[PDB]
Amino acid sequence: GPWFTDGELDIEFINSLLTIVWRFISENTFPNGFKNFENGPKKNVFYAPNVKNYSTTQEILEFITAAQVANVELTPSNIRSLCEVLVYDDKLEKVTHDCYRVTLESILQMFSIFNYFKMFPASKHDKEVVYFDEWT
Amino acid sequence: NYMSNLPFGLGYGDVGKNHITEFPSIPLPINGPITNKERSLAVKYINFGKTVKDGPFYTGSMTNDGIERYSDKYLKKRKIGISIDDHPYNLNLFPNELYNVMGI
Amino acid sequence: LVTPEDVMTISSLEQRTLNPDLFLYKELVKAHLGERAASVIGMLVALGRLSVRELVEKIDGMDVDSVKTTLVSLTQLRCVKYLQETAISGKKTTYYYYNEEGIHILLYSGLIIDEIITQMRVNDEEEHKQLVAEIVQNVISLGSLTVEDYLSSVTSDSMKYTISSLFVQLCEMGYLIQISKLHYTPIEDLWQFLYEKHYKNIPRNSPLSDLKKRSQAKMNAKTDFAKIINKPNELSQILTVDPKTSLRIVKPTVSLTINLDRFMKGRRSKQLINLAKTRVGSVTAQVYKIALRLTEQKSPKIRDPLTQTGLLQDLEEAKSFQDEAELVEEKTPGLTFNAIDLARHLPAELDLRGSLLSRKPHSASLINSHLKILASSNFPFLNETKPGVYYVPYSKLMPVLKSSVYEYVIASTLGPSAMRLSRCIRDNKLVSEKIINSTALMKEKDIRSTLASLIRYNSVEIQEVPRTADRSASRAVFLFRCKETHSYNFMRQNLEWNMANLLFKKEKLKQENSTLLKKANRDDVKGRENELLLPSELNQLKMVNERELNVFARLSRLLSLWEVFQMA
Repeated sequence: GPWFTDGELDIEFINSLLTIVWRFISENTFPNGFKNFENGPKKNVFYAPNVKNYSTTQEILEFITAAQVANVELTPSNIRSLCEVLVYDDKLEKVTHDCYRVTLESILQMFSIFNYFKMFPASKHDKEVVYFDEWT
Repeated sequence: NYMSNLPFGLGYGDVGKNHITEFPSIPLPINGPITNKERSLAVKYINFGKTVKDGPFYTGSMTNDGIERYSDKYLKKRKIGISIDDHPYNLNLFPNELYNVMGI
Repeated sequence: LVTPEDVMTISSLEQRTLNPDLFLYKELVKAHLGERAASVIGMLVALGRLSVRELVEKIDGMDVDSVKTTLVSLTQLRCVKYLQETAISGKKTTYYYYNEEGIHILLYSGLIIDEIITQMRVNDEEEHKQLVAEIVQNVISLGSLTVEDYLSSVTSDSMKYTISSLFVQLCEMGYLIQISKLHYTPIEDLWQFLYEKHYKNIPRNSPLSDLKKRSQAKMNAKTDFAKIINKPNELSQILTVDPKTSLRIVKPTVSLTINLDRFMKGRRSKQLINLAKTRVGSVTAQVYKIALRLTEQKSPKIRDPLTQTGLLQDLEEAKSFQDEAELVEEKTPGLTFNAIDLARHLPAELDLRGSLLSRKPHSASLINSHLKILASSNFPFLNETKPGVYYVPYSKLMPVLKSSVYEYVIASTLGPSAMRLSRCIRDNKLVSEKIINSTALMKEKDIRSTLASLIRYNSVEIQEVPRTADRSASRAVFLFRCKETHSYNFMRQNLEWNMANLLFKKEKLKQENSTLLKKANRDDVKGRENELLLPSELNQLKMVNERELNVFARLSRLLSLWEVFQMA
């Protein structure tokens, strides 16, 4: 496929493909997408359990076909390969029947371990600093 | 002669210096800004330990003149420490060998 | 170029060779009790089982009385376990273990009293906060704090009535458990003492064989050991007695010692709540805070019911203990709650009106909706046995929680492509040099750079594929493996060593600032520190005080990382 190109894996190209597949899921899963998270954590709305908020591979294929962002046709196996590539990096969750969900993507983009972007290093020449590789 | 073993992904400039960084450096994000709750945790922490050291549970210690100054006569005692045997304890939770140190 | 004299002083190389298990506890006892106590505990850690004479002949303190006093101090501090094993053909001498969970009391002390303060339903009264803080501080600093001592201590009766009032509540939460012989003896030795009586209770010439007598002995041992651990793990017999024309009272004779099991259950619930806050928006995350708050009180054992540390797990048919743990998890009816049960404990602040949207006032139907989304969520927070009532499982949530927290610590340490390769090697089992390219599709350069940077830890395993009979990894391509066990092992060691580094730093700062600290911690000086102090000295005191505050903040922020790897 187009991923193979000149013996190189198209750093600026595959990165751009990986950042469009989860974006639709972020605006298709929530009742308001990401603007539901713009009013604050204490004002967002969540869908009922019975509703089918999950996304199927057919709708994602229709997106990736109508958008014309890659200029290349995609096999269903190719879209499955893309979403297997991006299932990592904390992008999309695995649930049965090839469906996806995001939980803290907006918090990531904008001790409470699972988000450290609100906690900055010591940023000083002081002492008592901790390093994860000091023991090895 | 061991000088020609070089992978194509490895150049010549990098090798030779070695010597490593003196301490490995990865700034851990557990040193974030302090809040009032964190300052309170620090304060209660320093109260603790200090409480057990000002108490009778030190057991850590390993002007000593044989002649007493008259200033030392009718002078205040430092502190009448509560001995380890002085504080009551429960015999059912201490071994028999530890009973002798205690005041029965 | 750095000098060898320059390193090993500001580099802390010589502290890298101490085992973190010994270094951490040695440093803790050094900070809290004293250097003789710390030396004794270090000898106990290095030599797991030894008697008093072993201490005399190993520690430079060649004195029976001094060792006796230090050992009794450590035993009072719940930092030492003891046993009396009898040699029939002569004289018996008692041996000495070291208490592992006991030292967490002094270590977790700050988090302990903080959860005590913030956990009470009625905390808005300042005087009550101070009373509960002082009482729990006295209990953790003294060990077995006792009513016959404290009531005699307090000089006015009306403030003595409140002390007994708080005791019954504090025991019902489990924060004050009755100490006994079960809290000073090793688990394997208890299991053996309950395994050798039953091997001795069988009369001879029974038609059953060795296998059947072994099975009956082991099941009887399991049942009576379970009874003996269940009786004192949760009880109210000390609180049962009620005198005439008086309120409910505890036994004043018994010694009340602070527990750790329910507090650490609360700490696990708190970390799961923070996980939910990081995972789900605050509208329906707010309801999850009190959702686990009604099960944490009677929550099951976190890692091992102490039936897995006292004996070999199993050789053949080894799934039985996981099966029985999940059997208890599903058989407990108290833990399971319905929506009607939860509505009686929901705070008035939370509305639960806009928390749902069916299509693209404390109502049990809407609480049921959050409970259903929780049960059907990707992480198994709840499992449904019957419609409307579910429960929190631990036979399938602990592995995913450990994998998530470990893998995200790798996320916080290493970079994005390293996170990607970690995720790939986790989800795709037994990756290879071509499978990484087939399942990654990013730049191999950064892929193998971060891979090599990650080989250092116990994260991934390296395999060898011998193309011939003899094994050379330079002749043939080799593939990878996961072995998540070693990865979980590393997160223990590294975190405890970093902790011990924190305590070493603070205690060394104390050792170089002891005169100023002693001048500070004087009764008349306390509260008056800007008048009777020279300028440079007082400014230095502020700098060192804030430095200690920073080290304590770092300690507390690290204190949310090792317990989650301290599970099973």
